Amino acid sequence: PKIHYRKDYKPSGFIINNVTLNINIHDNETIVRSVLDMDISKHNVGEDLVFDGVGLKINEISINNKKLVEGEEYTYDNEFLTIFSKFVPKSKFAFSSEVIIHPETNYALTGLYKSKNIIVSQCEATGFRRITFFIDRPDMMAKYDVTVTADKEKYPVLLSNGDKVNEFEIPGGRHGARFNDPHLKPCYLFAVVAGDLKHLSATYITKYTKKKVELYVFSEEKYVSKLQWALECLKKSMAFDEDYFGLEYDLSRLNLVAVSDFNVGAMENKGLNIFNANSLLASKKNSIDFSYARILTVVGHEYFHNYTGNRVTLRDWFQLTLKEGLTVHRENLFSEEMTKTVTTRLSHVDLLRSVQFLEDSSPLSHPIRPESYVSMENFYTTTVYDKGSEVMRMYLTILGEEYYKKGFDIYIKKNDGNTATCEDFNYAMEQAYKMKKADNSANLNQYLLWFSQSGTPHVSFKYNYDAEKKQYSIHVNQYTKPDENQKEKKPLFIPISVGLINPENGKEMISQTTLELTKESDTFVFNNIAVKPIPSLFRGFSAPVYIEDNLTDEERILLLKYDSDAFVRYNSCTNIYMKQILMNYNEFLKAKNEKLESFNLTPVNAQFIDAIKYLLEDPHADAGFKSYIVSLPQDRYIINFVSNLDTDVLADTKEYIYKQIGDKLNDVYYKMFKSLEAKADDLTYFNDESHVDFDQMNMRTLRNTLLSLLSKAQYPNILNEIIEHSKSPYPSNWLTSLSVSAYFDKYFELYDKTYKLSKDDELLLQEWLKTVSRSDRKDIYEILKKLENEVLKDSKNPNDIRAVYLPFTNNLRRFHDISGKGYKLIAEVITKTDKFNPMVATQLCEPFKLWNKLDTKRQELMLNEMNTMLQEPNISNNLKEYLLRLTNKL
Ligand SMILES: Cc1cccc(CNC(=O)N[C@@H](CC(C)C)C(=O)NO)c1C
Ligand SMILES: [Mg+2]
Ligand SMILES: [Mg+2]
Ligand SMILES: [Mg+2]
Ligand SMILES: [Zn+2]
Repeated sequence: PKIHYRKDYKPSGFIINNVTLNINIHDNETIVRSVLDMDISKHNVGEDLVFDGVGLKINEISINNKKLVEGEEYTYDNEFLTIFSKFVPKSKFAFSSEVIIHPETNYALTGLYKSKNIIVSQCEATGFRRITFFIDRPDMMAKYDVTVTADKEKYPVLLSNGDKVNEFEIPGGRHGARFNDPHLKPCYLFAVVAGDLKHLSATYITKYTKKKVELYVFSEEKYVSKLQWALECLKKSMAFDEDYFGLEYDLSRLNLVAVSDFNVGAMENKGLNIFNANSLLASKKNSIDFSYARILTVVGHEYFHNYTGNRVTLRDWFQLTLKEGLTVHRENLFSEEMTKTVTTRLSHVDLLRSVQFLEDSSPLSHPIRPESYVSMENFYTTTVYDKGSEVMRMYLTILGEEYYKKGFDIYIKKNDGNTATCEDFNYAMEQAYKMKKADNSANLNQYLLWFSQSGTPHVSFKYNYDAEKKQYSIHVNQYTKPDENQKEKKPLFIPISVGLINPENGKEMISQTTLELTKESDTFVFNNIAVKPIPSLFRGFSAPVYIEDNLTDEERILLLKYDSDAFVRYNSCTNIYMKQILMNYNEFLKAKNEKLESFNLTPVNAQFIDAIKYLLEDPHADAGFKSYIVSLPQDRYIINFVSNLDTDVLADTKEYIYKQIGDKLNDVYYKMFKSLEAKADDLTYFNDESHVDFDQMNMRTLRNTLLSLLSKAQYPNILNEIIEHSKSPYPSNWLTSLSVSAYFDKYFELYDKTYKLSKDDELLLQEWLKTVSRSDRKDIYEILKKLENEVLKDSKNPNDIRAVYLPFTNNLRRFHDISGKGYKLIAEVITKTDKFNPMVATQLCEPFKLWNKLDTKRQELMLNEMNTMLQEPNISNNLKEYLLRLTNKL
């Protein structure tokens, strides 16, 4: 279809200086009256004036109070309004339009829409054009004066960006409010909300200027008591940006608003952040533990955009990673500091190495700054976001904390109030880098390849120790696989954070150092290394790469036990698991294909199993860490290492491994499950929505992981423990009782009990839906059909749709049924959903991303469903672009 290219970027021939809106909300229509105070830029060459405007019903068009007429001075085709150049003035002018739109039937949740009884907007990326005409792109920065009117009884709270400057009554039971947002902004940061909303509020005093900021968080009345953690997390985010970056908030007021129907997590509209209710609302008796982490990171992320996205914005959409990667990095820094648990960093690594590495070896592979797009919407990707953040975090690793803060400050100062590009950020970091090296010839020109080159680098190692010289060498190689974006791949600037562990006593042998690999290969030599070390490589996960440590399992075990760095310990464990998984996978696959009547499996390493026991029995070791060591790598991590994957054979492989370990450790697992109870489920802070003990949350996580293992093993009398756990007041515990009960006939009683506990809270019923959807059940397909008919019905709430289907698609055995019925079922949902919400339909395609990694029968089934979906008449441009790229047609 229509393809935009990065190299084709040109500034506009026009400038929009001021936007003055009247948004008049009525029962069956919203009327939008808009004045744009415009001018011609220095780049103008007498061209037609072309506005974006999608699905708008025009009442009137004028320029300087002169009415323009369809077919004579303009054309409109439901996408673009063209004003012929003859009637475009040559100096300052006022463009006026009035259009009609229909929030009430906008089920796509982009533009102006209705979520339950709340009228709300979503404008990023290209939603403003669905409200009114605009040059709808992020370099068209302007100031906004916004009046909203509505029925007073139905819509008493009216909000738009900035200072509320007047409130007034209107005949017929209506009323209005006017806002002035003094900060120049692109139109994707416009927002408006109208509803019967309740709030909590507080005053925050900024650290340096002592500015008073009123903080408001809003929801529908039913869930006002679920707003407190959000408000606290906002106070935390504000203090962190002050403390780490020196950044203060810059309006007198900041509103956060929860709505039930939202396509993603939240949105950074200036002074008016709008959230999926699942990422703003919690209470301890009606939310699982993970809701608290999600709210903290999502509130954080939107707050951090106030500088990284708002005060410094994007020149064009190809720069998305500049705000999202950098904001993800700020959010992860925030989250690591607020949680103070090593699991937080690990969880970011886990997400990258599963979901993002898969994307990066898929036909969807792109660099973090793409070269082209059809729907910009399809480039809000784990690549742009999570690889983006790892790339932004490497600057911190390379520079250190003080020179990182210096380079960041150069960036944010220089480009304040303006657009920026990835080059501008690298330029700023390069200034810091020269200062740190004390050499004005040092440069970061090689660093740009992190923005332009797709694919995951493979970093491999060889070691040599000379005992006479006490000298140790690490020889390092990097390789990125050629792909459709580059047929030849260049070496990157890869920072390798390293230590060296003495295997005799388990201690540190050097001060930690960062090796700067800039070539295809290099050898780093260390002197005064008193015995042969074991290397601790890529500490903290210091670059976004496949690590081939070339260590034995014996050396990996010593790192798991004695290394200081949590990532290296975890990764060493991960590698032991992977070696075992690939070996047994190959054993089962050969036996299956050869139709063998007998064959052998390589047992799980017995010293590894002893090391897992020793960690678990250590009462001073971290409980979150322990939950990571007893869990195999995720399926989407594993698939990155297998071509032609038989999912059945993998499910058999994983079961054998877990069985082998549990045959040794179940008694330890049980004993720990019981000993952890007192501290794990202690009710300190249970009534305090302003404080969360993350260490204690990790103890519950560990208890629940162990309970799953023991349930699946049918450990004696474990059902009793399951029934007791179902009575815990923590929903994390009592929903776990449901999933782990899948292995017993009590499942359907716990299904009904947990349903009853869940059904009167919108968000809790959604967590119940996911718990059911991921239940390890033989009858999962009949359970899905029960969810559809009894609970989902014909809901258009993306949270409901996502809750029912996505966890099921991670069921390795059932979703990949060799019949293809899983693939068919999800395809039908995608196509159904695409007729009203193209964005959500494409999110539901995620399970197909690995199609060309599967065995050839499963490839064929997925491929047939994808081509079928592509044959759907009126398929959205979103879904079509996605499926065309995914099936190697584009
Ligand atoms: C396809 C799609 C669907 C919904 C929303 C958008 C605009 N994106 C947006 O607000 N992105 C979030 C990311 C989400 C996972 C929450 C963001 O970074 N907000 O700051 C897009 C582009
Ligand atoms: Mg319309
Ligand atoms: Mg996150
Ligand atoms: Mg609902
Ligand atoms: Zn963001």
